[PDB]
Amino acid sequence: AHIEPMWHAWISYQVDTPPTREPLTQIERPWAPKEHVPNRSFTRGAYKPYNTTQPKIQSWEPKAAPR
Amino acid sequence: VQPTKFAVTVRQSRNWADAKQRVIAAYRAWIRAAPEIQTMYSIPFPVSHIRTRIRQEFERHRYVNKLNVVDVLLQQSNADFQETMNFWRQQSHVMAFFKEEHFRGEKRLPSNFITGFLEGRN
Amino acid sequence: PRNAPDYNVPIDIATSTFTPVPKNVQDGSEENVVPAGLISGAPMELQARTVRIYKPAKPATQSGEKNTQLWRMDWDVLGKGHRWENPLMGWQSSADFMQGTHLTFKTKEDAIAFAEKQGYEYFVQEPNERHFRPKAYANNFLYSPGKLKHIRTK
Amino acid sequence: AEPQDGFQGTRLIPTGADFQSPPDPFIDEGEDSVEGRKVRHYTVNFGPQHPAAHGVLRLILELNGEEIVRADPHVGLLHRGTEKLCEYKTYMQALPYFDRLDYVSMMTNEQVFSLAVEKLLNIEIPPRAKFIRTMFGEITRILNHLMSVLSHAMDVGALTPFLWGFEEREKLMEFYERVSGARLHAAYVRPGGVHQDIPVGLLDDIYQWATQFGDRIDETEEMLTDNRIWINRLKGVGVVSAADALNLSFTGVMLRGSGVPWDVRKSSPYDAYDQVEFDVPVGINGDCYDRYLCRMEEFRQSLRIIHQCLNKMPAGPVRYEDYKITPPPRAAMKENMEALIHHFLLFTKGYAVPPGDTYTAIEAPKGEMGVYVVSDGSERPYRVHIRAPGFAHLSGFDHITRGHLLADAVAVIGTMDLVFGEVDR
Amino acid sequence: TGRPASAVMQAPNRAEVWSRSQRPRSEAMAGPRFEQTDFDAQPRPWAAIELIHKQPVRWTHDRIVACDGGGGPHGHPKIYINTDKPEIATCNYCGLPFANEHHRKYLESLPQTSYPLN
Amino acid sequence: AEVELTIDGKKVSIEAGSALIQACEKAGVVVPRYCYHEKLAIAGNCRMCLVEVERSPKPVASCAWPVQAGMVVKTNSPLTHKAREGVMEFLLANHPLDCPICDQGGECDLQDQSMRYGADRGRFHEIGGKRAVEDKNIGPLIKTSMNRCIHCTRCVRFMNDIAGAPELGSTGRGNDLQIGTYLEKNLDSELSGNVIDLCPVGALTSKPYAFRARPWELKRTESIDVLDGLGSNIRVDSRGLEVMRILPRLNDDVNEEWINDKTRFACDGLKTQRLTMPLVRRDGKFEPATWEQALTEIAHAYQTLAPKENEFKVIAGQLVEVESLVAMKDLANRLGSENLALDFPGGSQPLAHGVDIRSNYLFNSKIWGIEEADAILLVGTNPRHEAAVLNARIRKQWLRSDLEIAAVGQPWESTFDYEHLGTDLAALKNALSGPFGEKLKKAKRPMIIVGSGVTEHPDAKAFYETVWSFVEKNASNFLTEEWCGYNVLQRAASRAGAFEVGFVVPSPEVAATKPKFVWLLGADEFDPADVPKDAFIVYQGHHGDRGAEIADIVLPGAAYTEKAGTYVNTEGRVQMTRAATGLPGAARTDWKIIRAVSEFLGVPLPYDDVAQLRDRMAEISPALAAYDVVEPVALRHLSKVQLVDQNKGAKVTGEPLKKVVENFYFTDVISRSSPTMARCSAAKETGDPRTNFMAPGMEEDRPMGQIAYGA
Ligand code: SF4
Ligand code: SF4
Ligand code: FES
Ligand SMILES: [Zn+2]
Repeated sequence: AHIEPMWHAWISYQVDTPPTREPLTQIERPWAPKEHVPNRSFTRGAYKPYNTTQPKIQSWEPKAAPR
Repeated sequence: VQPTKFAVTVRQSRNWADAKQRVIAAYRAWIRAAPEIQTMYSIPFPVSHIRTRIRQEFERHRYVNKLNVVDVLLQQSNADFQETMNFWRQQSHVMAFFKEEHFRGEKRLPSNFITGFLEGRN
Repeated sequence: PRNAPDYNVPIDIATSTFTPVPKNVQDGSEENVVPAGLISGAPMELQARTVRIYKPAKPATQSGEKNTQLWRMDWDVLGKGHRWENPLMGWQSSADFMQGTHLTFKTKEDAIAFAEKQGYEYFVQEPNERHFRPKAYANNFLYSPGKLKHIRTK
Repeated sequence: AEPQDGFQGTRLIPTGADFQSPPDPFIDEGEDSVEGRKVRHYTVNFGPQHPAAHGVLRLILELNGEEIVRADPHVGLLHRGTEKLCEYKTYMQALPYFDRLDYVSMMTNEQVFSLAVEKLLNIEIPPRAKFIRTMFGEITRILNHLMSVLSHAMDVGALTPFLWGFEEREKLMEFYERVSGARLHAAYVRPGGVHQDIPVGLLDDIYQWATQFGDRIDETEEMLTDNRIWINRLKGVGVVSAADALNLSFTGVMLRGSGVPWDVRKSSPYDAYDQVEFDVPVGINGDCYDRYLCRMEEFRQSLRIIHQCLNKMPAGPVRYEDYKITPPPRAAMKENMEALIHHFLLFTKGYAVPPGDTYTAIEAPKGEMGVYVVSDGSERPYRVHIRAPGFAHLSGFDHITRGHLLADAVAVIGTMDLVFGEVDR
Repeated sequence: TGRPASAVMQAPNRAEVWSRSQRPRSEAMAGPRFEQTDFDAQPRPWAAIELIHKQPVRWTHDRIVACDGGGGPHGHPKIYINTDKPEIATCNYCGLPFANEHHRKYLESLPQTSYPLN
Repeated sequence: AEVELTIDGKKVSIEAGSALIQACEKAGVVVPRYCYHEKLAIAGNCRMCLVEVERSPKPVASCAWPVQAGMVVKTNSPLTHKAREGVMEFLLANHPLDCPICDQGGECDLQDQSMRYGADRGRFHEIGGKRAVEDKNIGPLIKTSMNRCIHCTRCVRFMNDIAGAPELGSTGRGNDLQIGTYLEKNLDSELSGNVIDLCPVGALTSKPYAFRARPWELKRTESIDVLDGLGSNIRVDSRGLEVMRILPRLNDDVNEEWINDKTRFACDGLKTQRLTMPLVRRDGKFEPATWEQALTEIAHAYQTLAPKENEFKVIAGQLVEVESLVAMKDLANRLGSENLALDFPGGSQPLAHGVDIRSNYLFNSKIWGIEEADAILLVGTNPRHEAAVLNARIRKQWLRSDLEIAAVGQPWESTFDYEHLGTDLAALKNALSGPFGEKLKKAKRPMIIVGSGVTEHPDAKAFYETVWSFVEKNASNFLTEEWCGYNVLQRAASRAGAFEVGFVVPSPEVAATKPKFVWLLGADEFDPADVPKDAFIVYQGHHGDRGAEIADIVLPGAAYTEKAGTYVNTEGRVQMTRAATGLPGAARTDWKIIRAVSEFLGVPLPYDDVAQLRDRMAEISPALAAYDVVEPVALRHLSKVQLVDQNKGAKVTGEPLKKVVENFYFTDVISRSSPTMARCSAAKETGDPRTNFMAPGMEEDRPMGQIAYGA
């Protein structure tokens, strides 16, 4: 998993043009990860899933009316 | 018999007299096998406790007054008997038949209205 | 005892904390009715729960009537155990093994016959039918002897 | 007046026993004495934990010393409820379920379901799709026989041919990955044709592999066909007569080994098999050795068909040209209103299949594979039943093995092409 | 369960949620499962809502403008956008801003726009 | 005079003057359509329904063609095949490629009839491109995507003819003809959200629903609306835990394919202010408790106070089902109490109409009776705000007949022209003795409709005596075999059900007793005088609102989408809801809370299952066992003992009739917690027509957008 993405295609014979000559590697994406992302399993960087949405139901916030 | 150890050819009962003999024959084989069933699956219950379960299973269907339905129940009993006396069932299968060995208990339904209501539909 | 719940019914291995207490379990002695629910292998729970028998209404969003032709048998959702939020992913867990099951019938006597045979409690909802009224294009242009009362726009 | 007529049990229904005719006796050919002593048999469980020939197989055998008395295969260790799941899927969504039945023969498995759905759809697929499916059919037959024959050889001790031939499997799995994007579960053959067209350099790459495959077959035959250990392990083992093979529901090589000339590709031609030339190997002794020789010759006829498909490959579309059944090309879907609607509906609702039912059979690598589909007019099938040749074959294990040596059971388990995804479904 | 900025910021380029049912990262990545974990190693893609609004307005004189994402077959289905209202028109697929030249003076007058205008 | 004709070789008979498309539906022949709707005027503009008619050269619009004595119709000929394919091609030439982003997708008649009746591929590839059209702001409820519009005219015809709101129209000409309000304005109809359903395309979609779900992912539960007194038949679409939208289903007896806006859009209130666990107030602050802990404190506080007769008081709210009222009536009687009150002014007092005869309080001519009404008098009711789908039924009969309407009470802006005779009881007597009494006397099918706010009027005893004395004097007009002319209109779903089981305070003696224990059964509109400050208050309900905040113990109950409950509408039709979702949190079924408290109070109710309670209901009133029918009242004439004889001597104040709905959007607990109803209330006040007014989206003065809905 240490192999850079576009090189991964090259070494697996999915493409013939190496990334050194690959124009799609030249598109500037400021959101693209800057440092390489290896597999992080078996470390403390392992991906932790979570719910990305809010609860479907909201309970009443109790407001005891004064006497 | 011929196909495998406890194989019983599927036949209809000729009349209610015929059916009753099979039902008593089926019960007799079941409660007779209860000692073997205990030691064969290492059941943690006495043969008395196992034999009571046999009678209750036969008592759920005591009120059946339809001959075709009896033939269905008889065929099920033979199939269960064969797969028990042959060591085809595993201890998990036979143990699951005893309703006491579920971690939520055997009284898995509320006793009355108010216990089920206080816990939340049982 | 006149719709009393039988708190002493024998349980089976599929009886859970979400199973309702039944009123009437089949014993194989009912008059004239095949007791399929006794021999089907289905849990006791299905003789404790109520199914709805109805003709699905035409959706208000479309004019096609294809899905109103047949009779539907559906299980009512219980108070507890139909859905809850899984804490890990936020997925929707269920304890109702009948939640995604429905049956289709050509006639309601068929649906009732199947429900009586299995021992389901059932409720029959008859379909609302349209009240016929003739329609005419020329009624858009009727002569008004009096105040117009409404101005039509094609 | 059933079933209330059975409430009090009148008019028992006639059984096969009530129609047993006594044989014609004229022409019918068929004290503490130690001869009355009984012999106790020991019942041995084989599998699935203790190693067996292959797969999830619990084989329960009653033995008399070294001889088999009763053979009782227990299956369902891979029963996954495929037939029920198909009723909650569209026809598109049920197609990948067929890759996973005989899971070394994926494209012919999906071929049989496509042909059955095409029959109820009442559509004729384009000629190029017919030739691609026939071509991949014989590529998949070679993949299966490479797995079947060689792993059967490896079970009786012959390690080396399995290694040689699985490099051939690697080469043909590349063709599966080039067309789809999978080594095994291609989901490539669909009702209407095939998913996408073949890449523009595939035919020549198949051709290059074809020029060297004959030598691979020959070198396999160098180690087995004349080898006296191989012959002594297979000759006279697992014999079934031509008459009993038909009555046991045996199809394919299990039937042709007993001398019956029968191939579904010949008797009921499908795709492009009527446009290709090939011979049908048929045995005469109905034993494991004859069935091995039929399968080795099937290697050569498959290669012979593939070469014809390479030269007869026509131009044109690979998917039936009605966007109400097959998805439109992605460029059409992003370009015109009609195509986008048809794309939306096919991937959410699915196409509706006219009501009715059909039994459709093909000559799968393991024999007659059939599927029985009932359509209710909707987009989900009402009923999908799969006829697996391995199911019928394993049901005959007791008939072919009773009275024979325990040391021949591995030979006939391998002579049946047995994958338990087929058997249990 | 999170002190570092990767555990609080909804995205590297946006602190706040961008939908009402979006769970804030501070609550989502909280609880026992996030105790002994590297938070910079967690997947945190950039917020797409912040990036699309850096795109300048594509000015046009024509009333109707086609948008298919710019990849030809690699984009989205071709749709046609009306620029007659005095506002920035946005493609409902790719979010690209479009405006007619008739509305340039009023759009330049506006204190703040949804898109840079230049 | 049903003529006889041939369609596809099979004979069908239908009334003369019926449209050909109506005969095809009767014959079972499917004919594609876009402009035609059974409830709207025929248009004939889409061209989808063209069929072959013998002796007719041009293919003919089956929606506009009248049926004749002997016509032969071919709907599956090559000519019909060619017409449908060509018309579908023109409909799709300018249609935007938006089905991935369109909310109609999966429930679209353009997609379904393109698949069924059109070609598989399109032939429009013009370099000049498609028509594109600017979007329109028509209020906060309806998101518009006008490129999708196919010009069927259904929304204009509905808004104009049906809803009485002539603000939607079409401007321009040719390919540039555009539906909208020519100037951006809020569409002022409480029936506006019906255009969303009527729209075959996703050009007019629900703003609160936007993008949230696909149609195939929704469980569809047929149920009944409880935010009104009509019991409109509805379809509740839900995705597991969440209800996502309310749709109307057809019931020509009650709601006729329509629902009002609060019925539609208040379903977002079902998930925000919900009671999910018992609360015990302590040291002036609410605190969570178990169900054992809460019922114990009810039992203890009951003993400590030891209430005498009628010191136990129950007030029932607007959304309470009959199971809860019967079980609570059984409980209160076993505590010695007959103090059963309702949530409105004078609900704690005996009612001007009795409950001894069912016809005293019911809408006697049925909702269907409006279809034949000749003359209508409306006393003390704004029908647009109390029964809007019934209000549109009056407009429909008014448009197609010589029906005369008059009203006594507060004037309202009406969708039909009416004669305002006055505002007080004096005006009612003058009217019945005046020219409109003559109209009522000389009319087949007369109707007098009394509002539920008259029942809350101090002169209520004189109103029902005045009205019914007219009914008796002019009987054989008002009181015939085929007709009942006297009608009471209930704006709330629970009132007629409470009347049916006698859930009312019988005598002023019970009304005089000052209660020590008060049970608020989902009551939140109670008068702040029927609840004494020094009484132990128990609130049972599903929503934290006025009632819950002043209570000592809060018990979480169930909303109408979470229970099978029995409801009786204004006409006496007994209907049952179906649960779409389960109970949230630790809530319980409302009748089971009452049954559980009875064991703790030492008076266990006999019934444990809901079937036993439903047997008890038949003993109180056997019509409660007959669902989806209206049992006729046999002794109608006996509605004089309680409406005249007991009401003969009553003090008269002359105070004006009142407006019982100050704001349509805020009527019950569910709509007061609805973020969508808040937007409707805000937009009506400030006149804002923008779609994103308090919702997500870009706005000129809001360039960064906003995530909030309802704020
Ligand atoms: S209206 Fe119908 S056809 Fe048009 S975009 Fe929406 S779903 Fe597709
Ligand atoms: S907006 Fe919808 S309902 Fe109105 S005319 Fe266009 S398609 Fe018909
Ligand atoms: S339905 Fe007849 S023309 Fe539109
Ligand atoms: Zn775009």
